Amino acid sequence: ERGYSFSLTTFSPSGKLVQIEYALAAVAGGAPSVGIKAANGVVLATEKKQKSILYDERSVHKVEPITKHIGLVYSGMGPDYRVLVHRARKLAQQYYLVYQEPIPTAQLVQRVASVMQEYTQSGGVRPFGVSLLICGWNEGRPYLFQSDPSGAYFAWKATAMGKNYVNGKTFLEKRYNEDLELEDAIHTAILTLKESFEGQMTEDNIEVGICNEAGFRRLTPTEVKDYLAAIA
Amino acid sequence: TGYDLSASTFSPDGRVFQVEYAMKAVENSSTAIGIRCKDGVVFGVEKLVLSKLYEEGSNKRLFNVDRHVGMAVAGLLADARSLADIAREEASNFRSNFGYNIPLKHLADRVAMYVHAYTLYSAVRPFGCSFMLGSYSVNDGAQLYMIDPSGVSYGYWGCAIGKARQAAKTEIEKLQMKEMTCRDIVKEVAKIIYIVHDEVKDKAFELELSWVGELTNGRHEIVPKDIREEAEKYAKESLK
Amino acid sequence: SQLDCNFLKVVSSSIVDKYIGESARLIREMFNYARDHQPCIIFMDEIDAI
Amino acid sequence: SSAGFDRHITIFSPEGRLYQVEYAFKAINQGGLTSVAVRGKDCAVIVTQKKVPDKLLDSSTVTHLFKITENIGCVMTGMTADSRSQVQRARYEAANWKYKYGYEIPVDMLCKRIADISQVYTQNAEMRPLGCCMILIGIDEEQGPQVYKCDPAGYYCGFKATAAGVKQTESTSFLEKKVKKKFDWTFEQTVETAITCLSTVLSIDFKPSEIEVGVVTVENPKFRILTEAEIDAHLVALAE
Amino acid sequence: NQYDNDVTVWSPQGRIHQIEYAMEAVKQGSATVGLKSKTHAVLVALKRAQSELAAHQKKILHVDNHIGISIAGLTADARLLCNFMRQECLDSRFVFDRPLPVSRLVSLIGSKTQIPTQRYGRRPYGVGLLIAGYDDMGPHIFQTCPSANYFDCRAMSIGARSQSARTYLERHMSEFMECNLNELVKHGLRALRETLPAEQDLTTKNVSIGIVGKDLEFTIYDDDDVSPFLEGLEERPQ
Amino acid sequence: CGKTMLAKAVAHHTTAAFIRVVGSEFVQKYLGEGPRMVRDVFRLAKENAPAIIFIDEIDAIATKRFDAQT
Amino acid sequence: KGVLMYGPPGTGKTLLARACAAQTKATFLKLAGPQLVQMFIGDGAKLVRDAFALAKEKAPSIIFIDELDAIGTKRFDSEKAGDREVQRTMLELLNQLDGFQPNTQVKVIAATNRVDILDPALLRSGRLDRKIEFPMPNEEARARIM
Ligand SMILES: Nc1ncnc2c1ncn2[C@@H]1O[C@H](COP(=O)(O)OP(=O)(O)OP(=O)(O)O)[C@@H](O)[C@H]1O
Ligand SMILES: Nc1ncnc2c1ncn2[C@@H]1O[C@H](COP(=O)(O)OP(=O)(O)O)[C@@H](O)[C@H]1O
Ligand SMILES: [Mg+2]
Ligand SMILES: [Mg+2]
Repeated sequence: ERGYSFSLTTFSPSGKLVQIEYALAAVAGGAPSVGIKAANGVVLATEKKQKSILYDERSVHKVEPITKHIGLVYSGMGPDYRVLVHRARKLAQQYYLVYQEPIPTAQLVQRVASVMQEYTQSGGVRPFGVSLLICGWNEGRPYLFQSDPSGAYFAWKATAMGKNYVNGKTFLEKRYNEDLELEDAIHTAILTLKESFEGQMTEDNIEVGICNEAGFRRLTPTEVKDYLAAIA
Repeated sequence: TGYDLSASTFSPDGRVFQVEYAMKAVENSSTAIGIRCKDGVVFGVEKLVLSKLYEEGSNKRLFNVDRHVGMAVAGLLADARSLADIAREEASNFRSNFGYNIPLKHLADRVAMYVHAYTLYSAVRPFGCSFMLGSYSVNDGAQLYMIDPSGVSYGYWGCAIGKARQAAKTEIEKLQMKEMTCRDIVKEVAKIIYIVHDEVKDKAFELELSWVGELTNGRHEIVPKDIREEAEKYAKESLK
Repeated sequence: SQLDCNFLKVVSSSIVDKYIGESARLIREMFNYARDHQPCIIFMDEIDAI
Repeated sequence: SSAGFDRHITIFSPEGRLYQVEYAFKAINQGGLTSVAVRGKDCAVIVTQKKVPDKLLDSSTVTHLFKITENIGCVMTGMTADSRSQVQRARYEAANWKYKYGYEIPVDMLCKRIADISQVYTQNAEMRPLGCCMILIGIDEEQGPQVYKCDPAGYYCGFKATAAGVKQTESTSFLEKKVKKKFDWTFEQTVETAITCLSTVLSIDFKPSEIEVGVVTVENPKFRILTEAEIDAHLVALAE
Repeated sequence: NQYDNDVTVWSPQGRIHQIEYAMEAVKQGSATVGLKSKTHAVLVALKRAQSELAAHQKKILHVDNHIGISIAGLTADARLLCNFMRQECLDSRFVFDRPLPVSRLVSLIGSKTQIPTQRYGRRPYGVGLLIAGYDDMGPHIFQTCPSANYFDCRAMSIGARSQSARTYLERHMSEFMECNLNELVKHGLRALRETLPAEQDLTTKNVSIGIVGKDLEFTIYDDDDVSPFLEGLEERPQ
Repeated sequence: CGKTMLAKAVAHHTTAAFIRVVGSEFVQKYLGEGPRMVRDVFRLAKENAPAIIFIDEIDAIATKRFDAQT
Repeated sequence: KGVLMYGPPGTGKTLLARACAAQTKATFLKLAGPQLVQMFIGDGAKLVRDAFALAKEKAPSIIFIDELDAIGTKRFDSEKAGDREVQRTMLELLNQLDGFQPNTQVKVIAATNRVDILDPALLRSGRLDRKIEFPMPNEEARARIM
């Protein structure tokens, strides 16, 4: 068949793109997630509750790696996330086949956010309903970036996305400083996800991934139980 | 309203009306029945004589797809012979690529996916035709399928499509198609479509029958004149 | 068909009329009749009117 | 809660919802059907009912169980025309895995490719997003049996017990009380606890002519469909 | 009526209104009558004009040496199917070196005109083709319609005020399969005087006759050679 | 949420007079009954005691919209 | 008990009802649709039970309701607004026809030309039993009509 070839996103007479403003409403109703960088690595932590006891929690993953040293979480709707993961998996390869080098984390966000802007102007498509948090340690210094469905991006020290994100940002502002280790940032990322979870925060209700200079990796539920123990 | 203009929109209770509106157009075409016997399939179509000016043998609602596969249609006749062209063309690609005659479980699968493909987009409409496919093979026996405008197909021991659908298939299950050969079936096919369509609605009508099986040596063709005259001899004994 | 004296079926449309307080006087004076006949069942068919 | 054409095509509501997808979830419920899948310690069982309302219909052509690959079977709910089209894709995607990569596709990678295709329908404002569901079973090496569901929104997850259809919530409430007491599960107990799921939700207590059961086990990894005779063996043992 | 806009949209009753409106276009053009014997196929048309000094619009066209057609509707879509008609006849003559049979020609038209009756933003062809020709089976009279539904017939009439012509053809079609070319034509000419007001009938400049015949190539007769056929008719009874 | 319940417990441990009215009985049939029915509640709350007035379902009385035609 | 005729608006529905008024010598009683709508509350409800009590008195009697979609419009849930007083006259017409204390003395003939508007509570099986439709005249009936 064919497409529509006309933009269904227009300017309001008040000068606001209304469909992007509605896509941020779907982002705010997602699962809460926080991200903190502190002086040797970045901590990405999310909140994953299955609806019932029938679900296999070891089947899907919120925290995904992009390369050896770049991880990526979200807070939005599910099926839109897996599309731009597989897009960003590919974009890290065409950088590598040209330059023979792992991609900088800044240049990935240059190209992932260019996809999302291109997708909110072209013909016959609704914009994405996810916001991202991207970590990585390129040339020693770590990085923590946040995109949005409009296609912009920022450079955060610590931020929260999802439900009650305006309460997490007040909580992180009274908590974060310049000087923390990675294991301290893990402890304050669980302390800010406890603001909005249910009563039981077990080893499988959350999912944590870290970066070092050793590279991105994702925590197994063994040591996640040890971090969840002696917390709060 | 507004939820029923395109075929790309669901309703607020979750169904597509453009397919349901095209299903309603089938019950203004008249009646096509087809049952399979023990060793073959017999079609049957009663044909309305609209005026005297048309010629006996016009505008046949009973096609011939392949050498062994037959089609009896019911619906908007322009879409009937358009679906008959792709089914006639689909069997030609099977023999050219795979060497042998197409089976019915594959043929009705390829056609129904072609019919289903127009129930998805706003650029095209659903077809306004329902039709039957029947054949006979020496390695598979008799087969009988039927396709709605949505794209759903099933097997049947006997089916009916047209105006009076339930009023036709009520008397089909009075028969015993498991054991009868395709000779006495021909008299019983005609009889159940004389009791339908009272003479108040139509003045006069035309019988048209079809026929396949190993008695026809696998090839699909029309009945001879003398056999359908025996069924038309077996017409006016339903007044008792 | 079990009580016959202290069973109250109500159509839930006879209880409304165009006067000022006569619609709510019945609901007072049905349940005042209900306490006076202590084993009793109130039945209220088609309450969507009221 | 609505502004623009958000009731008609797949764009965002002012509340962040989008209604054409959640209209399509209750297009599954119009089939009048309910299927149950249960994962065991060394096996995987799909059970579902079949409702044949006619004697004139061939009862061997109404199977909602489909064989995708040699070791992968599935059950289909929702409307029939969209479900059979989605089986045709899954047969095609598994063959391209073997041709490109040289080994048998894992059952979670196949469910990912189906959910990625279904994502695009709710991603363009032109297509109708295929109102039917998807449940797969299969044996994986160093994983054992595993069960997956794919919905018409593009979501998927691995389950341990699965219900889909009209009586989905009543069946899952029955199964979650069954699994959390954590009895060990043999082969026949998973067959017993799956039949007694939809026998107590639907309250039927049937004979073996109305249901159909596919199974896979790590001694015979071929997806196989049970004969009605051996269905009756499990059924009379269920009535102690 | 929001169900009355595009060809794609079905009615809730199940009748696509854009097809039914193209039937109104063929009812606007002037009448024409075709009929056949055992060995001949004759179609007779009735022209119209705008002023008395403008010429009359012709309707009978020559497709091939054994096939001729007659149009009714808008003339621009008539030439669009006519140039498709001529092209499909001479390439079959180019490939197989044989006259293309008539019953196999019309099924190409029915597949041609069905395509724009299903797409989006595509009108139907408003046209009224009556086709007369020769197979190896003798004469054939075919009519079409913008619903892409062609009809096999033995005598038909289409155009403005054509129901009165059909009633004449029904009560005389027992005589048609016997007569020669002479009173086969003036059987059809008595149908065109039926479909007129009661004062003007056949003044030798608004009528045309085309015959294909068993040893006769398709021939169009115009406004002088009509006069041998046109003489020998009785006066209108009143 | 214990709206009617908490009023029951206050009336049980009070030492004051408790005056308990339902707020849909001021709509009597005869005109002028209601305004007489309002003002003798508080007069009874005056003469009797340092008392407590409890009015329930004020929505039967205090609304927003009116219509001076009926 | 209870017949319903429907279809396109010019097929002849009143014409059967005016025919039956001339044939049987019973107590014929006719109604307009919007006649059972009153400004004050409960008067359209009172007007229904007065009519069926009158046809209760003349014990051979049949009752006719024309344009039933005036009052029998489908119920709906909404806040802030919406008519309610029309449903009360409908919900007694459900009950005073059929339900508690039924009778076999009066017969209802109802006629509308649109069906999808109507409440399914009045199309159950017991309230309006035989739902016949009136198709447009095919060919031969038009030769008989004119
Ligand atoms: N400690 C408690 N807190 C809240 N509710 C209670 C408690 N104990 C009992 N209840 C229940 O709450 C019910 C409601 O009491 P009450 O009528 O005071 O609530 P309410 O807010 O007035 O509701 P409504 O306004 O609808 O009457 C009681 O019938 C009782 O069964
Ligand atoms: N034989 C007939 N069949 C159908 N309609 C007829 C016949 N004879 C007369 N009529 C016309 O049908 C009309 C009946 O109106 P009707 O269709 O009942 O209105 P409505 O259905 O909108 O109440 C009369 O005006 C009458 O002139
Ligand atoms: Mg209370
Ligand atoms: Mg009327």
